[PDB]
Amino acid sequence: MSLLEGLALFLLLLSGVLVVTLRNAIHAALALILNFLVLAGVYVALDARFLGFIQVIVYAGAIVVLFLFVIMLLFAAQGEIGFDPLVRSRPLAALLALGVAGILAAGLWGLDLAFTQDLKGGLPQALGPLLYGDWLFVLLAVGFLLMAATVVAVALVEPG
Amino acid sequence: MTLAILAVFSVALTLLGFVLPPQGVKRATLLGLALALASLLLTWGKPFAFGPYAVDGVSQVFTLLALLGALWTVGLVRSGRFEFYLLVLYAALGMHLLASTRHLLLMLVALEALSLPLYALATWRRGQGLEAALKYFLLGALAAAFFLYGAALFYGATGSLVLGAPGEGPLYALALGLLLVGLGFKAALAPFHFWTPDVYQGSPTPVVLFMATSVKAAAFAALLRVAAPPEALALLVALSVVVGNLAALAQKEAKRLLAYSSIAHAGYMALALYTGNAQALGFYLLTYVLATGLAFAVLSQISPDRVPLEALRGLYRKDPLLGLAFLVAMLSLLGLPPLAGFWGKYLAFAEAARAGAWGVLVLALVTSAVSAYYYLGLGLAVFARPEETPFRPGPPWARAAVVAAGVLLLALGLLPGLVLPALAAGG
Amino acid sequence: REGILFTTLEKLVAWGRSNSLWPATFGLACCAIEMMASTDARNDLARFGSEVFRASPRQADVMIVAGRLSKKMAPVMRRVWEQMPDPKWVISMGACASSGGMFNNYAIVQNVDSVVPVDVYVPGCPPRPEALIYAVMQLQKKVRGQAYNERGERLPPVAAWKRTRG
Amino acid sequence: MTLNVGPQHPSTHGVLRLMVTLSGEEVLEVVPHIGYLHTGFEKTMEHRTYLQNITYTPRMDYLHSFAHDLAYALAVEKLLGAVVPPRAETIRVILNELSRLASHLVFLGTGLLDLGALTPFFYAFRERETILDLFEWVTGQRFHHNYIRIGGVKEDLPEEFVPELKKLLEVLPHRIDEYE
Amino acid sequence: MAPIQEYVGTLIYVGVALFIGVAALLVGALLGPKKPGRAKLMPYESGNDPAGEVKRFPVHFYVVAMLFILFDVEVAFLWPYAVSAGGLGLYGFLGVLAFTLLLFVGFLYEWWKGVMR
Amino acid sequence: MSYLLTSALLFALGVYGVLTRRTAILVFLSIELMLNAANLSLVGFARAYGLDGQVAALMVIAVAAAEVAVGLGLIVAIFRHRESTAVDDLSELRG
Amino acid sequence: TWSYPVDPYWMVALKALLVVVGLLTAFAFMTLIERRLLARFQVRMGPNRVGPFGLLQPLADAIKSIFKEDIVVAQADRFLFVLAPLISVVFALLAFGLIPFGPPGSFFGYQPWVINLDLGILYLFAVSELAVYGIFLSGWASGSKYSLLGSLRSSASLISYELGLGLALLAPVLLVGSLNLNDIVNWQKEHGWLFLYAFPAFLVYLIASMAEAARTPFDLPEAEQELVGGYHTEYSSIKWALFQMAEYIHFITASALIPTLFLGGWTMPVLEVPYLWMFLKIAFFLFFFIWIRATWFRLRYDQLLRFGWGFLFPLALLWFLVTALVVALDLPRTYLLYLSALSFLVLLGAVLY
Ligand SMILES: C/C=C(\C)[C@H](O)[C@H](C)/C=C(C)/C=C/C/C(C)=C/Cc1[nH]c(OC)c(OC)c(=O)c1C
Ligand code: SF4
Repeated sequence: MSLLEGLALFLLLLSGVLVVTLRNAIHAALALILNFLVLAGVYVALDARFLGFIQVIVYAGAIVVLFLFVIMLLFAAQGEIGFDPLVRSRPLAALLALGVAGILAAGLWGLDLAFTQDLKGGLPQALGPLLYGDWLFVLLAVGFLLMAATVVAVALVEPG
Repeated sequence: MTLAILAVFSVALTLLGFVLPPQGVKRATLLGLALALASLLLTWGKPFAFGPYAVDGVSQVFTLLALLGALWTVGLVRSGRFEFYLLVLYAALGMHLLASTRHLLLMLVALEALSLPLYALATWRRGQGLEAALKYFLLGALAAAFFLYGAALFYGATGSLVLGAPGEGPLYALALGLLLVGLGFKAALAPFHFWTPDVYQGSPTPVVLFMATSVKAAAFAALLRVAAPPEALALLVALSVVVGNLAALAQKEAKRLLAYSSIAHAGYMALALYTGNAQALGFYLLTYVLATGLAFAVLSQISPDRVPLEALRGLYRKDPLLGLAFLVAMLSLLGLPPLAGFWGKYLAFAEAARAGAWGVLVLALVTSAVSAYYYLGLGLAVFARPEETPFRPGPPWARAAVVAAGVLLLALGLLPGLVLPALAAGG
Repeated sequence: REGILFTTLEKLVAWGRSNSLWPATFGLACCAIEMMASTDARNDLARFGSEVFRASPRQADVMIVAGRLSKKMAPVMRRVWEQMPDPKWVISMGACASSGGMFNNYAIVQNVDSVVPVDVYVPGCPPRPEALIYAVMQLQKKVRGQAYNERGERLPPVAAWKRTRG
Repeated sequence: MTLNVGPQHPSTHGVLRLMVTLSGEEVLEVVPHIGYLHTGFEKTMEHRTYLQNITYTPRMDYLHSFAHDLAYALAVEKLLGAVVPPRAETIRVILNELSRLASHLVFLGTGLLDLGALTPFFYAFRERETILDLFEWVTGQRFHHNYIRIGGVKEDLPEEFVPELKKLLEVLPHRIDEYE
Repeated sequence: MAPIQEYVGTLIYVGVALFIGVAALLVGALLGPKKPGRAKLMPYESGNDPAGEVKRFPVHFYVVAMLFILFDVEVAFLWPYAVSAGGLGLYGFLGVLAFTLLLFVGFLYEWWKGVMR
Repeated sequence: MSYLLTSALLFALGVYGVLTRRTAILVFLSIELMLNAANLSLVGFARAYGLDGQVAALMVIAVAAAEVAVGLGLIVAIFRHRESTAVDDLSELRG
Repeated sequence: TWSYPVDPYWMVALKALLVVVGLLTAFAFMTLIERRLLARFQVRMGPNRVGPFGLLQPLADAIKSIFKEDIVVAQADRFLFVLAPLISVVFALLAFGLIPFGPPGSFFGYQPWVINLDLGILYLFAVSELAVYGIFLSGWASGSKYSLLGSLRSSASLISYELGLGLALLAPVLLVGSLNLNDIVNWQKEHGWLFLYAFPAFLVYLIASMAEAARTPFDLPEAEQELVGGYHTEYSSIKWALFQMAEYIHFITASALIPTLFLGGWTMPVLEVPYLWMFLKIAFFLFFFIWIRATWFRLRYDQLLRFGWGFLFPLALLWFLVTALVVALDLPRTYLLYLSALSFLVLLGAVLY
């Protein structure tokens, strides 16, 4: 825990700082892949194992691969082009960036929770009956949503 | 089994459009929407629930409203792309689930399922339409992130993600606020309204109709489930109504002005959130949906891309009945006797006073008095001198739709004691 | 670091380079077909270590100048020589490359030694594939430092080590 | 993608530069650039003996060379009125079709290798070497043979030539039929 | 389930593999003539512009990858049914089959419209 | 508890991005970071309140993938012809 | 890992180093033996040269690889150009310890494998994605779009058939119900050779493993014979050695996994000897894939994507649905023997028309 907890949280935080700070898009994306790998490791540390592996397979393996595909097809790596900088928009937004933490920190400040439950590892063997079961209706809704997103994007590009 | 109609017809048409002609696709979409609407009518007072899917008066009424709006906006769209209809069906289902569950995560899934297809529906290729699509998409994804963090803090306050939780102190308030963020964003409440002017100006007018009716209907339906505190409600209402009407005065274009007006109208609607009457809000949103569908059908018949105020003038000489219906809609949306908008507004104000919020109600009413300036500068213009103006005076389809909308509005204005009885359990 | 500074070290690295020589194709003319025939299924340059053939120049150490080097081809080959990593050797295959051959004209470089340092010359028109094998055995003993010319001089391992490339 | 498929690259046989205009995986249109092999036969041949030019003729189409040799020979023969002996002309057509087969063998090896697998380059090419042995028996040369002459041929066929030829004409048809 | 010790052994596997790889990189880098040339650093193929002046590459790869993220989400949903099935009975089979059929209907759409594009 | 504070910090960082990033795709990446911070908070509260948040976060990832696909399609649609994805060149729609 | 024991950490590191160096020497000698097998195929014979039997030429090749001026291309990225090969090798070497070479303790006491994770197939899937990551990353960092499009082809094709890998691996889990490799192998020990039950998915796995760098998409791509591929064309000393090493490591990893999952992972009905049968099946699938290397043409990666997408993956998911029917209804297992036997006889008898 704490030995690896602090280090993993530092890796996560620095990766996020990079992905929101770095102007080299490729560098931000790979920092974010590091973010997700450390995040899946932390998931394992949280007895949630299945979700971390899907996180790595889906997000890293598939999604941000497509991010990289687009930004290599469409260069777009250095966003620092076409500025209209609006200097005052940099700090104020950044200021707002901090604020949205504090209230959340306030919502979590002075909070204690019961972190003692027999998860037995977040294996899908037990997640199935929840997914297929209490969540099965949600599952069908989500699958329909995915199909609708496919058709929306296709008709959105659809040169003819 | 309305969900049955929606899902089956949608999935079937998905493939069937390849072999079936777009005219047949239109007729089939019409039949699917009409069958879902008939099923909704026949299930009056017949709750049907499986999981998070929970059909009550809220789901029933508000999804009826969404189906009416969808039917109307489909009747008008004639583009030679079948896809431009299928997505609407999808959206319908999503908004249904938005009202038909308390489950925050399924609420998010339905919110996305309704927000996506409209984005593509706003792509008439119009340079402002595409700008609207991108702004709408980014802001909607941000609001969905906010709603997700709210559901996370909800699960922090309780072991389940279904609304109705007991609720802790600051954690429960923060989760409620984070949910309210996205919900009011989709409800055009300030300070989360900013997408609305750009989107309503840029999006194709019929899509603007469909959005401003169904999206807001389902959003308020789900809002009734929230435990919205009075203070946050006060701030949202104040900002929403102030910004809406005040910025509306300065608009010279119909669609954007109506967007700010819809901000004001949602601010008025938010009063039922004080009590969650779900009857007053049902009636209010019925009136607003009808009037909005009528007015936006007029706007669509004029020009989908953009309709300025001056072009609207003289419509009476162009079409007398259409101008009269638009004026009646402007009056009903002003909240004037003896029209149903006044009954909905009165019901909301009564729920607010029952909640004991006084200065907020006073400010809302003063701003409503402000609204009459532009509401009249548009409604009465129907009689002005005809300028050269795009005028395609529709088929009898849209004419009869407008007629029935206006008649329903005025009838429920004179006799609200007919449908208002059946917004609760449904006697 | 350049394969030097210990008697065992340079002999061993020269061993490695000598028997691991990988050819880089430079097809110009009919010398190229008999260059290919040094690989066919009667006679393969696939035993000495040259089975695989990296067409990329960033991946092969031996360059076989096979054919008449037309002058419009000079900078290309020029760059190809610089677009090879530094441990590179250049074999001059055929008459047209080594000398002007029967095509003694405005159109052909009369010796590829003009643009790139020639390591080995091998006449023939076309040189029998086995003659190319003998040229590469000569190059084998060259990069080992086991090669001598007619005057008694002990040739250096790598040509293109004596030039101020630019 | 105004791409520069350069001379000799990527392993494009017949050194040549191509400026391929292309978007994606189709091929819109290729602008060629040639001359990277210009040797200047048409000039150098004006400075070599008529006998000497038979050395220059094969080195141009180094796959099907004997057609070049025969075309030049025939032109000169017509020019000065020479007679090709029927045995000599028969041997000439033999050499012509034999170089034609060598050309087709290398052609199919290079083609099949160019896209697909590397194997089919070997087998047929083995036979090519075998064919060359035949030439090596008669002309003493792999290719670029200076054999033909205006009146006829350089010298006679060895006694050992016909058996190798009959051996190849018997074994080859089954090979070709199996590839087919 | 599995003990966490195997996962720390996995981390050690990765750490030793990474260290050995970085060592191999150092070996490759240190052993070299190290005489760069301005042309040596040139991209490729005769002077400039191996590809050089080219416009953006086709969207077909984007379509494949977007398809792939969605269908890997699909397989992520299908795996929990793959493990625990008999306890889920005909109800579980029916849910997973309807799910797969919806997403494959979307796929049939993209197919009958096709992406050679 | 460190996990939940970490989720809050990562969400704040993703907001910092969405406010800061000029390019649509970098904004989109910041949004991804926001959603995954939320999912981390969900996993923490699932460890606390009994594992439901795992299936919750799975559904979250699926929904995110759908909206990402559609948003990338739209981003391509607008800035295939157009110059840099920077939103500042999109200001025709004004009050 | 319900019942499988755990060695101390130092033994884990010892075996990790042994597996790294073993895969090293393995792909080196496999380059040798593939050259000789190709030669045996293409009449031409191999290097009875500098060996004697050839088994010392790769050391000369490695000594060539070093000293070969590891070059940092200017006008190309300083960092990622160097970085990508390390990714491609690190995330390839691992995921081979999982392949069980024997029952527990059959490593003379301690562990045949290295790690026996509960979610093994997911580990394989994840680490498979990162190879493509490194491939197309290096394709980009080279800054010569000549190789960029090749790396794009690589990623497109491998990702398509890697999607197919999921629908392929779905089917057996329903029967097994466990995601530990040794359980599935013991399953094929008792009930017998899972492919007999699940033949069709095996094909779309095999084709995937043949599409995933074995050969015949042959739009992998390699620089030769086409628009040159990614992951090469700019690296000189060790980085190209790393790319070739990782590609061949994936080659033998798939060539070992195919008998491991579907067919008889070592665990033979006869003599139950731990290592030799697994190594021999590795060699068998390796020789079949090399046969294919020599014996079949290209697929252009567009018709290849169409083929995998429209035909392979629907077949895999449909087979998953049928196996799910059988498992959820659970009545027979002989139905599966009959069904897969029919499927293979269909795919076989349909040829000689
Ligand atoms: C797996 C495959 C490999 C490792 C390699 O790619 C194979 C082994 C390499 C080969 C075959 C060599 C190629 C050299 C070449 C392309 C020369 C140019 C050329 N070629 C011709 O065709 C023969 C010509 O005749 C019309 C020419 O005139 C000219 C100038
Ligand atoms: S030396 Fe002879 S075989 Fe070689 S290129 Fe010149 S003419 Fe052709």
